[PDB]
Amino acid sequence: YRIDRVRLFVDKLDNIAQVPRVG
Amino acid sequence: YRIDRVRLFVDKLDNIAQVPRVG
Amino acid sequence: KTEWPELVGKSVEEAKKVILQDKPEAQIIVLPVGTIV
Amino acid sequence: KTEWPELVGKSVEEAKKVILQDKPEAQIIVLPVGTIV
Repeated sequence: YRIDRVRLFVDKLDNIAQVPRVG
Repeated sequence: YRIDRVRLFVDKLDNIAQVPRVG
Repeated sequence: KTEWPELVGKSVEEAKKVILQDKPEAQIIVLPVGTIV
Repeated sequence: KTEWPELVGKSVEEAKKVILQDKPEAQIIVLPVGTIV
């Protein structure tokens, strides 16, 4: 759990597929 | 479960492979 | 309307056009089959 | 602010701009859906 990091989980077109959350 | 989202699961030719559903 | 069985086999472009017509707010995500969600 | 539900469906570029505005120090990592972390 890293408070400064935000992962972006992207689909095949590079659009955000899931709600981004700190961690 | 996100009511505004619709995932499209696509095959190797980018055709819809499974019935699209809200979620 | 929560499901679109008429789109099986169709392209992404045709799926999108149909979905946005039925559901204007849809956020369309495109993933390979077998992707864990 | 720890979550950004308004970004579902948007591009990486728009997500990044919004996140860095809310969280200047954010270290933005971009992964395919289904990636084990």
